[PDB]
Amino acid sequence: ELTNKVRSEMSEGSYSFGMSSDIVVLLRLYDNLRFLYENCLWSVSFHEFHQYIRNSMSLLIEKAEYERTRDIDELGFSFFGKKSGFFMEYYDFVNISRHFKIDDIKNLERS
Amino acid sequence: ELTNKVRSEMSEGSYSFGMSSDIVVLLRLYDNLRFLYENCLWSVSFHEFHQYIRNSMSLLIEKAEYERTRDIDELGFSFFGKKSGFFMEYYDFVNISRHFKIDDIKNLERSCSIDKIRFGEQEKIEEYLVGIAEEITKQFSANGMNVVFYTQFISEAKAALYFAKYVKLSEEGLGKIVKALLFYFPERDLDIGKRYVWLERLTKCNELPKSIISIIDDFLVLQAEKHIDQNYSEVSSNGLYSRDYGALIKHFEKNFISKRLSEITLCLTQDKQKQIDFLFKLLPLLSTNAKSHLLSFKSVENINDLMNGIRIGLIDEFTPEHEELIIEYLETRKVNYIVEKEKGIQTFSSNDYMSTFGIWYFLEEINNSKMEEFIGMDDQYDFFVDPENFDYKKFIPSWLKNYNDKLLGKIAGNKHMKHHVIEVLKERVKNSNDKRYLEILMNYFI
Amino acid sequence: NYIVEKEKGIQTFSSNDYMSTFGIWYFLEEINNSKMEEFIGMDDQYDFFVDPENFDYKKFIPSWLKNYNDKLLGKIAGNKHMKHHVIEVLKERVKNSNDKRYLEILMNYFI
Repeated sequence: ELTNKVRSEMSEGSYSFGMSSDIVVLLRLYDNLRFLYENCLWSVSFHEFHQYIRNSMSLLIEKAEYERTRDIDELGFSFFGKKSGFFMEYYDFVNISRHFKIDDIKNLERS
Repeated sequence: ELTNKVRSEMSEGSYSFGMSSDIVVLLRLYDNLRFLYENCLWSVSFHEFHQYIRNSMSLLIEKAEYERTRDIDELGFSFFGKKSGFFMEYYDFVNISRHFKIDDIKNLERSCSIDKIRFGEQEKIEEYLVGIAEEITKQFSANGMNVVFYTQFISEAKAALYFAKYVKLSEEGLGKIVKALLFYFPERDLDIGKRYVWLERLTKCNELPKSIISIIDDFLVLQAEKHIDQNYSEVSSNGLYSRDYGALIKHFEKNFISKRLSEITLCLTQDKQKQIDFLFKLLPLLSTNAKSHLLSFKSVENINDLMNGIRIGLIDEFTPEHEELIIEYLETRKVNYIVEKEKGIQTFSSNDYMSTFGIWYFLEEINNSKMEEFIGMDDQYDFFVDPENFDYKKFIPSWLKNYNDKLLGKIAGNKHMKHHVIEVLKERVKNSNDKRYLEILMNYFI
Repeated sequence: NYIVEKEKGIQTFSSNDYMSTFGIWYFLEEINNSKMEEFIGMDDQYDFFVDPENFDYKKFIPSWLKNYNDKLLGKIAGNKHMKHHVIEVLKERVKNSNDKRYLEILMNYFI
């Protein structure tokens, strides 16, 4: 539900405010990872969880790339000046290393 | 499993032997629909089923697009030669029309090019569309509206008529569809501006011979009759107003010459003040003798209002008396400008009529050496009159957003603006994500 | 050998198919023997670099544009035959694909 809208917004130039789509996706993904790893369930090794992590992280990175060169309008500069692209900290790097294959990372470099 | 395992696998490029995942998804969806409808369960009207069908039918088209767009190969020719075009049958069309909102179809059209996939079983699609038109006619021709049915039917009708341009339609069948789209659709759920968008949408792949021309003429006549009142008007959200309708007519024949509208406009006299404005919208029609007789009536001569008359298209030529009046306007502007430069003040007209003069005279609509004498007041004016000595550092790129197609072609045809504007647009593309600038650069300048 | 192979109907895509690289240094005018004209029709790239006048551009695959250097790209843009056709090919691909490389080649050199 959240990717398509965001992608459409990426074409429309419409701005996001408050708890945008990317924040909700990141929070839900971190909640799932922390739950599964803390309670020590082996389902972390299944393939569908890897795919879910892949798609969430790819959507976040694609949003960050658009935020890098988004045209800052008057309202945009007033509210979100001094562009801060999506930081990719320790946990994001660990997730990317764990749940990706080489072709998937190669696609992002193009996209 | 279709988003990386068969989508990133597509970057991987492995060929699935036996049965591929897309066929599994399509056949599972078909089985679910058959079980849910054949056994007559109502759970088919809820939100979850619609969302699932939207996702399942949206991923496949992106799959197909990425396969089309990857590259040239050699291994696939031996196994898959003479590509079996991914055919949307009757059932795919029905599913999309029933379960997709308008914005979802827009999203699909943006992401994956839907115009480059074939459509099969034309006759059944035509029957479905004719049935939808008949049902709309029955619904909105009676005094009793079933609201709970309407809220479910209008989405399907809009989605089908939007998704109707890929399929070739018979002219006799197209007559009913266009009549239902034009006359009986409620104005509440489709404003009069969007109706033109849909009609121009239906006219891309197919043409509309004399019969549909007469249908559009009848609609224009009815709308003209509706404008007798001094309060009834036209409201739109997507810009283009009733004028555009005539445009398509003039795009089709270029010598249409209305008949009923001619008799409607022949008896005008005076004291209308609203209908006359609408009749002057369709100037290039309405028969030569009647054209002269009624356009001679209530003309405009004062230069200040003549400016607003020209900008709306009422006046296009610049007669020697008209040229003298525009020269008077520009000389008053120049006197005020000289006094202002003496004072150091700079005043700009609300409507940039000096810029309008610049554009029209760039199209060579004004002939005078005084225009060369008028060099030095407006940056756009100096840009259009004497680009050879123009200071291109003062140029503002945003002006290019206000230009039209023919003006863009001629501005590309100029011998001076070429390289400087190329450099400016290169900087714009480098430092901005405005897709309009990229489109302008690619279509005309590149 | 290739006269025999076309009779055999075998196209050997050698990893050491330097005959493309012979065409590469010939395109830089490092080879001045006319016998190259006798070897026209053997590989698409060699025909493209040796006799571009009669070469059919429908066989051109855009992926090749990824493997040339700045000197080679500049020289390709230099001659009279290739500019318009390569420009059209780049226009199609930049609209039809998400790769940034084609945009860089189109923007920097051919424009």
